[PDB]
Amino acid sequence: KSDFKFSNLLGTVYRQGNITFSDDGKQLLSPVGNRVSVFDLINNKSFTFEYEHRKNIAAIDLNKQGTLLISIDEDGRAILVNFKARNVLHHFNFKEKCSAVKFSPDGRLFALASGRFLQIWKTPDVNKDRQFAPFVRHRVHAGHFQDITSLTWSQDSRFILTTSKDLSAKIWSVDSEEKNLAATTFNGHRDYVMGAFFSHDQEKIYTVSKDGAVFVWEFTKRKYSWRITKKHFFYANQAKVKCVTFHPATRLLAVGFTSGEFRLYDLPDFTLIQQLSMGQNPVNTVSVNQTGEWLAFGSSKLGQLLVYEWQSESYILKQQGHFDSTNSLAYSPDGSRVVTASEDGKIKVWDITSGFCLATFEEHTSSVTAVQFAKRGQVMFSSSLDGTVRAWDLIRYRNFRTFTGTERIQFNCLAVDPSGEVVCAGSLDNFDIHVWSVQTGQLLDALSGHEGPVSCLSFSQENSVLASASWDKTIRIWSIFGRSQQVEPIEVYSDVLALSMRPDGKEVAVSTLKGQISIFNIEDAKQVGNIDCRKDIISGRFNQDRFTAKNSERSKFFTTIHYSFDGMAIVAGGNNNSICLYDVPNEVLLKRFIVSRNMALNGTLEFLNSKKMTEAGSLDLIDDAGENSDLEDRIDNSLPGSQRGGDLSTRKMRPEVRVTSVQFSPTANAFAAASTEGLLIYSTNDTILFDPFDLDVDVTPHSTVEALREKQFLNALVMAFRLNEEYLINKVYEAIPIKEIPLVASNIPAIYLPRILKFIGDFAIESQHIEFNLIWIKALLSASGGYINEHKYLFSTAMRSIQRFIVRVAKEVVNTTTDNKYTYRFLVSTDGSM
Amino acid sequence: ESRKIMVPPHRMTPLRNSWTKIYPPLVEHLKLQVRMNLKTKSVELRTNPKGALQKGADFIKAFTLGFDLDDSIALLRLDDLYIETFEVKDTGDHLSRAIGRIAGKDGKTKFAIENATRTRIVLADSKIHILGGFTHIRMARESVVSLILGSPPGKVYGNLRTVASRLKERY
Amino acid sequence: YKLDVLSSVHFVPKPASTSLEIRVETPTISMEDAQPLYMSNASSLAPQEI
Amino acid sequence: LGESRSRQEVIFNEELDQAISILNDEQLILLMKRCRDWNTNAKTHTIAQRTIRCILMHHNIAKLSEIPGMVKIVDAIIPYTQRHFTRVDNLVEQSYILDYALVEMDKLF
Amino acid sequence: RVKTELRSALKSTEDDLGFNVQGLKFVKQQWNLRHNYEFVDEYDQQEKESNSARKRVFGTVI
Amino acid sequence: QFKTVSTRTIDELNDIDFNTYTSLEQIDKELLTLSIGPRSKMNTLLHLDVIRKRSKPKEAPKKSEKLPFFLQLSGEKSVREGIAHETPEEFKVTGRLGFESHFTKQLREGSQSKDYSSLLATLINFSPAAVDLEIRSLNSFEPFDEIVWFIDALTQGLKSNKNFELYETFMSLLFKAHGDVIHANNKNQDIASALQNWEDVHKKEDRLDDLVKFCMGVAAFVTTA
Repeated sequence: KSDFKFSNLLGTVYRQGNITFSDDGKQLLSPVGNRVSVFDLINNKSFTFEYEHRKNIAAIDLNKQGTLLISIDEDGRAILVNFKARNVLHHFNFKEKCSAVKFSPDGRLFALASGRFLQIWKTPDVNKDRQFAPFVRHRVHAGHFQDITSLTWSQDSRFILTTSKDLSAKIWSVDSEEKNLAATTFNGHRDYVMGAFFSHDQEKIYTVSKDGAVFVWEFTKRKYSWRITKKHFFYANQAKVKCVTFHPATRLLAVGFTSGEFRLYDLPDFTLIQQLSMGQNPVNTVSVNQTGEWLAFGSSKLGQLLVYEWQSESYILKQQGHFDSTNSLAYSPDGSRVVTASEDGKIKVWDITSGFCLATFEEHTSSVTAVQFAKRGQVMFSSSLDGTVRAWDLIRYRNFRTFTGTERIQFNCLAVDPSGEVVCAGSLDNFDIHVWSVQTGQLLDALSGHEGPVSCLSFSQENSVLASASWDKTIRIWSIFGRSQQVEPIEVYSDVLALSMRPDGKEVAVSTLKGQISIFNIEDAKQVGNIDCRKDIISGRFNQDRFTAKNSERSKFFTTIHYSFDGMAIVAGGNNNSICLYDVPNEVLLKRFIVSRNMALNGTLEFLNSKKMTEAGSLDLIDDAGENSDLEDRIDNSLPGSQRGGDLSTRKMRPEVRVTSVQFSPTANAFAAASTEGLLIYSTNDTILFDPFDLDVDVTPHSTVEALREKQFLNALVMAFRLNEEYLINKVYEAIPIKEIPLVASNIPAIYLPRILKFIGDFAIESQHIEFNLIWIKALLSASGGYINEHKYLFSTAMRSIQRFIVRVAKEVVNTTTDNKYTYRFLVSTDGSM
Repeated sequence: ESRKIMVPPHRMTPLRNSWTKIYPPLVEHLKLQVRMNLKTKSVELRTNPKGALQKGADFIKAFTLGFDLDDSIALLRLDDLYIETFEVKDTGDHLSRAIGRIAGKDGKTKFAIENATRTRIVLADSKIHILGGFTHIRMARESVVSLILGSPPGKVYGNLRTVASRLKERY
Repeated sequence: YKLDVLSSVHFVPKPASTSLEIRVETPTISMEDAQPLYMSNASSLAPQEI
Repeated sequence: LGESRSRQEVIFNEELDQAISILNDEQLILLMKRCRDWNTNAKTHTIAQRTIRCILMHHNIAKLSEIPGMVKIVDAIIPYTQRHFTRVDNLVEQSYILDYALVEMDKLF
Repeated sequence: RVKTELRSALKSTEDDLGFNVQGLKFVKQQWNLRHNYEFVDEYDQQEKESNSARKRVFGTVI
Repeated sequence: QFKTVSTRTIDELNDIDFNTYTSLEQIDKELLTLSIGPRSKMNTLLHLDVIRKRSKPKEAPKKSEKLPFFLQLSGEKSVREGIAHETPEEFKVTGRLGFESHFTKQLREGSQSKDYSSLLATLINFSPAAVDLEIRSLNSFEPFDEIVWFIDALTQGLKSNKNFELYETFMSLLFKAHGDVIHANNKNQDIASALQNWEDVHKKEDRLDDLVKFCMGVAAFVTTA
């Protein structure tokens, strides 16, 4: 139950740093803020590493065995991770801002550009145990005078070619005996040298600078001493070079500028292969595949990530995330994708497994405040600050309905009917609730009676009663349908934000500004029970404020709560960096999750380092923005009293950490939280955590495979259920023959029914045994499908996971074979003559 | 050890005027010795004492077949390049307009199939030679055989669009 | 735009605009983002719109 | 069509579908104009689908394509056939509550 | 008996529904590959299809 | 925490000692079984034209003009594993015996030996662009051998009840690419008999149809009502 682990981070495909591919370039590793996301682009899936830097990460590299990663943040705290085990091996603090880190091609050394020193360390093994100090320093070279901007290893891991802000580039041999082969420095650029690469044969050296010159250096005579043989210029006038890379085997130089334009050249002849634009923001990262066929570009201002094949002029993916600006989320009615309503005015539909956005919708001209699904994933409603609720067909991708009021107000929350005739929406400046029909477009009613801004709306999913709750300390229950026009006001102790509604519509849980979650019986309007949550809330201290995190009143309450689908738990989040989940019978905290440890966000640390507090102000409120290398980030265009507007440049404070929406998954035992870093997805998995169910001493994996070998199949299945071990359940499940699936499925005891149903769901989504899984589903639904119907909310997430398998792989296969049957019948039954 | 490549008397004068750009990669990049028999109208390639004779033979044989100078240098370099020859043979009806169907008005169909399949084609009277990679030759030859054996222009042009995309695509 | 951001986007919306939108017909594969997958393979026009 | 459903390759009586086989371009194009506008119902669609079926299996497909006007008709009533196929497929998939009721009635004893 | 006869009638009507879908889109597709147009370049092809698409104009609210 | 240890007792079913169960490839030969691979490969194959049309940029990139024509072939010396960088191994049809591709050579050899297992292994192996480019070039002109060899290869394939969604999309890609020539020389004996035995094996696929119909209908009834 309560044993959730950080699974995934939807949204935010790129934040800051360098993109890396794999060696067999199937996955790409993308630095999201202080996590690292890895997107597998062929097996369409994605994961995020569990570990967490304390600042935004700035460098990524993993060796070409694929076996370990090293990630450095923006003040040099490196973290070495085992890439296959997904566990962190070492934490190593380099003392200053490291610009690049690279492994050797032969994997055994890595080097990094810390300040103006190139330091080469040698890679610890993945097979060795963790030591106190696994890194053994090879050398540290200091020949540059200003900071080093780039590394490049040679093809043999023998020389390393580094580029600096100082207007040179240098070549260093790895070992001391070849010191005479590599002692030269490469002058001649007017600006920062952005890259320096070898050719395939390591005879030519290309050095690309910030102003736009690429120099070809050759070991020629005018003795032989590395002349410059040709200077080529990009002649991009206002823009200048932001990122350079070179695939030496295909002779492909890829260059991204500060204007979104990137050009890619065939280098020693300098012929423009292609030139096209990501956008208007600068291209912060270019990275290239090992075969040189894919180019991954990252722009850091809009958080966007392309990977683009330049032969077939086509985007493998062109994605863009949302940092800090995400107002709402909603799971699809099968938990396959999450719809995100974001403050720059748009809807984005993110697949969960493959961590990418499928569709985006921009018809709101202001910050979209709420999304909500209806008509079982066919329609989706959203309300924004531009005055409109509007409806979206997720088949034809059309905004087919737009609902406005008559009073020019901005809508902050909505609620749809189950039987989606009526949409409903509430504002924070109008005190009314606006009731629109969906079939016609008209304003059906304006419900009145709150004396405070209607903070939250929800329709009961079963008996269809409306529950609104507002800042006049009052939850209110409206019987709209059928001649009633009945209003029942329940008062409560303080002003309400985030009501939520049970899946059976019996009870309603409200979150209050005191810090509590009260739970009320709807039909008999009396309080069933409350949780007191303001003392298990992690409220950090901001940098600007002059009052401690203990005495602060900023975030000791939950602005979003949500029921579990068995009705037994509540997940909750707010403007604090803890999300908490409880079980509502016992009103006790099951688990509390720290949503960020990034010190680049504001409300993370409860106690701020007193070294940073000086005789006039803290040292993190000092703006060091004019110490910057160029005008576009020396610029301050932040109009003064702006909080929660748009365009993070226009607010002047650090982005605070907050969760704006929490939701449970409708199909598989997880929840998504819309934080500022992205859509944090926390999920359990049954592979770990031995948690048996009434086993005795004679219940053993050995006993289960003896019962399987002796072919008591029902006894082996219930022994594996009492073990609750996923591999054993899978082994017995596949070993039962087709001849006696229905005998076993009829003799399964009723306590092991949700276990076998949720196992069949989470197995059959990705397993290939489609007819076996459908035989088991048919046998279970036929043998025990009355117990399910009279215990709906137990199998409410195990049955939604099963019809996530039938309509999403099995029905697609059945559609293909049906079309083949009918095209056969046409192609042989009719007349093709001339 | 030597090779003889007979230059026909319709590709003789371009060989003589572009000869000064043909023999330098034959005599210093390739280390062959090269003679041009004005009596037999042939090119002789002999090996000196100080497996490239077949490369030089294919170089001058491409020029003999009808491919231009830079195309022949592309065959001389670029190890993954091949060249396939075939007559039509599949007369007013069939011979005199199947080749007009390969060409089109101003050779635009031949230009389109060249750019789509990343080969390049020289079309004689009924002798089609194709210079490209192995898969590229396969697709250009399948489309040429298609529009001498009868296919709609919409079908062959849609196949040309599709083959350009899928030949440039990774995965 | 900057008045809304300065006002910390509590504002009062624009009055009304019954505008006019032309949508061509196309696959909703093509109306999507660039990623390996898709979500729906319908056509953007209804049968009663064709 | 109703008497064809009544009694018993051939979908009408065979003299009627050879009589619909031997009709020319103007007659079959107006026949498919009004099969197009009959197909827009959910009630009158079956008569339209079976007339389209006998035209397709009694005429030449290249001829049907080359008749001028019959590409603005078939574009008009392919997606109606698609929504009727989805509707009848949904109806036959919700038809198996009879089979579930039979297996419950068999587990009764 | 009701189950067998009812499902037989429903599969009998969707058989000819699916037949007509595949036949009519074959007819349209062979007309297209007979005399649609000649663009090998993808950008000119997509602009040609966007100019030759079906347009319908809708009254939206801003 | 970094490797997995064996739960096998010391003193003084290797998958069950390492707490794993590698799921077996198919449980029974009379059971349909999808491919061991991503589920999206069927959809990529079925709609890869419109997906790439989506994926094109909005305007054409600015190239040069003095660009080499054989740029795709003019690499140096991480090796490319596409269908374009394929060399022939080791007297005029569409593919001579020196210039046969691997797919066409294996298709012919399977037509000799009446066992297309290596052909189907190559088909399940390579990528969607390679699959479309191999099916789209299949000698649909004078005697129709390569089409009918592909069709009874798919028959031998989906007799084996494995990878069957891929064999279904390969048949859909065949009918889409050059089903017009099959409709043209309909009533040809070889191609009509190949389609006949393909339908003879393929007509036993409605087990999946009424199985998912039962599961969908009864699951909906049990959940809602």
